[PDB]
Amino acid sequence: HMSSKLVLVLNCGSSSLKFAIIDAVNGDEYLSGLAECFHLPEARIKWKMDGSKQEAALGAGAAHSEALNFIVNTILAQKPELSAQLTAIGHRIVHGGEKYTSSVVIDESVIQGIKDSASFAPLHNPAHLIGIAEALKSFPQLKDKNVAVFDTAFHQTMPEESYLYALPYSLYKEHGVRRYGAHGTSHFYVTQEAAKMLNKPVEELNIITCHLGNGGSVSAIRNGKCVDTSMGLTPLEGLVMGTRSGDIDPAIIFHLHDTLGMSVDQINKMLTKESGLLGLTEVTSDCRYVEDNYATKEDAKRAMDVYCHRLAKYIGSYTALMDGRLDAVVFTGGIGENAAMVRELSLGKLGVLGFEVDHERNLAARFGKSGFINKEGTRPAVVIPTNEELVIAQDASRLTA
Amino acid sequence: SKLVLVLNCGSSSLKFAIIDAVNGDEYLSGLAECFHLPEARIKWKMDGSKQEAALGAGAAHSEALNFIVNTILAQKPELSAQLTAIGHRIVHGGEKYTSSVVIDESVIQGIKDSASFAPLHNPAHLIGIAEALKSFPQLKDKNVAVFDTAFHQTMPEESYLYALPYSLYKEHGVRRYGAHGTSHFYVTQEAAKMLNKPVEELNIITCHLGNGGSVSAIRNGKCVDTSMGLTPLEGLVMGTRSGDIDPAIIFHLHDTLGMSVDQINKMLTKESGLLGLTEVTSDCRYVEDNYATKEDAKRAMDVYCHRLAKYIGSYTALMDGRLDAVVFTGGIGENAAMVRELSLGKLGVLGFEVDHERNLAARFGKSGFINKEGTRPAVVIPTNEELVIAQDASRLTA
Repeated sequence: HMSSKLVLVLNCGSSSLKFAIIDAVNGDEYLSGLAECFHLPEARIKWKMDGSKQEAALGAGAAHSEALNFIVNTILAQKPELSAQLTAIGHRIVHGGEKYTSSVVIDESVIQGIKDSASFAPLHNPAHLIGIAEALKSFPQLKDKNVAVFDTAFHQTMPEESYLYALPYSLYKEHGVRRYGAHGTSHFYVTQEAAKMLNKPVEELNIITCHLGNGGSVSAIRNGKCVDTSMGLTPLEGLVMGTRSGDIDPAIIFHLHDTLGMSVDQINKMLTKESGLLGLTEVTSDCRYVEDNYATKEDAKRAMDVYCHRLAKYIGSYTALMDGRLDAVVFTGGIGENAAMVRELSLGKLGVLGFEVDHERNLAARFGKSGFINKEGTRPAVVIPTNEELVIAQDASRLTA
Repeated sequence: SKLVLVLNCGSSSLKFAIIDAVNGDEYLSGLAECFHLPEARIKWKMDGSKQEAALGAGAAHSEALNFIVNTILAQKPELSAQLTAIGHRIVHGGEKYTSSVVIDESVIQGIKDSASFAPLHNPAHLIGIAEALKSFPQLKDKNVAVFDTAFHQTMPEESYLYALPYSLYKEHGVRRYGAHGTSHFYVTQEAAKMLNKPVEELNIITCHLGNGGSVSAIRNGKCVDTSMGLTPLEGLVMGTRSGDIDPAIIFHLHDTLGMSVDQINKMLTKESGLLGLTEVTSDCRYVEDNYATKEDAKRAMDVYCHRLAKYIGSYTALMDGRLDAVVFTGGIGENAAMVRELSLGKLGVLGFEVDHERNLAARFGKSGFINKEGTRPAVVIPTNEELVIAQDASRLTA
């Protein structure tokens, strides 16, 4: 009566490949790893399987081909019973444009769809296609069982009110300039879980979801559907992030260019690689540093306060999307699951809404534990660990198997 | 009777008024636009009925203020001796100026230094000051500068810093400064009067909607956050200004659509906002009148109200547990009933419920509470920035 449906989850960048084998039915992880430092002498691949840690090098100047070669011919070859059990392959895509509102099975037209959306993700989307092309060559058996899962799909339920910028409308009509967001897969996941935790249908769910980790985004959920999100055309907009600025006076770009002599490419690299938490603390991108030192160091305090200021205002701003009812706020992601004070300090600014954190409960909801962190009688607040890998596995399985 | 000459100088236009700083009585109005052009003309309304004349062809501030002395104040010489001070509107006071000040050489120097932030407006204000001191010799020690950025200087670093490299603030003063400060200040003081409580205990969110749009968060009578930033571009949807955008849109337009920095800069400030949304006009009156019958107006109304409603919502994070009222002011804010209603209608979670009958009454220079009786207060207060200039000018020279 019981069954397993193992799916290979792949997350391909231009110099990285995050891979995992998940049983879509129950969520069991059979393998996970990371092949990094592509086209360099350092080129290595790390993995936890049974699960203990193994590290090997693929060779100086290694590409995605040998990255899947090592998985097939070295890792999967030892456990052939595991290899045969594979029923599908899921691919994460950063940007799916307006064409893709949900996960889809990969064919020639999807390859083109990803290629056409590449305009919005010029660095990430091309790398997905390389990984997609290698998965078809390394796994011939699963060539009609490849599925694409879009970071943006979940945000396509947004009404025009939310996706349109106050720019020339022609810019949308003929160039697709629109709010698309990201972390859609995570935003979806925590919504489904919040239903379990609030003991109510996902269809009746009015929550504000905060994915804070590798990038940061807040989303406004109305009746289970996303009606607004913090990231925009690109992942640059919204929250204070590890290395990204988020919201700025757009005119700053012009002030950096015309007054400070910085090139478009210089400014682009600053807002993307040199801003955010690295910008505020002239030290590091790591939120763990700020979480620990904000009580003792000035640079850490200024970073924390700006961060939490930004987060609190976004939660507060999405009351405009709630149509009179807010069931709970949700925290998730590397930071959202682990950083207690970030949750305490940012929600503490929202007393008007009815938010106040319990310290004892807040600390308890860390390092994988899920829980309600709100003080009793106050508006619900949940820590729910995310699982983007699982969503890709579930979707890849449902549409293929 | 404390009479003040209020001056608002720009690149090609000098806007002027004589206001009584005791009771707000206007004794004169004016506008000397089209400088350095054949269209050089004046439009001076007065206690005695209005008229329009022509300054000349290729005119400057020196001629404008002299025309006020030799012609405008020639017919009415009773109020010339009545002048006690002069008030200058300054766009950017930088970090230096937290309140209005008496103009000496260090203030001139201060406005020069700030001119990095308002390169078009601040040098022009200086020419205005220059001519005001020579055209009105009697009042050379009685010129007062009122700054659009002054009121927001009570902002903590939590609000005024962008998540950029900290050196950009340290070395270059890159910071949130805002605007409409003289308006946000005024309506704050008035809200206290209407809410029958002290300004020092006043927690409100203020919305100046008109020539540009700005929302401010006030805690205990002090501004703690504002929607506009380094420049007036950031924040709300405005006439031609985009407000908040994904910063990357600029890089996309530049790198993908081949647009120049100048071309994107023009678009964002002159081709966007309501003009961008409705491919028709920047005029908000179009949006107010047609949002129920025309698609383009509806599109623009919804997006406008969405941005405003979110901003008001976002500033609950600054209220520290208590929000007394939301305030609407400015050309748009005082008169656009449905703009007020549609945006506050999105904030039901917060307890906002617009009373339509009250909403319609509070229009055209009329103040009033537009909220339903048991619900969270929402007030319309007509701003008076010229009076605040007159008051500051008069109070600091008595």
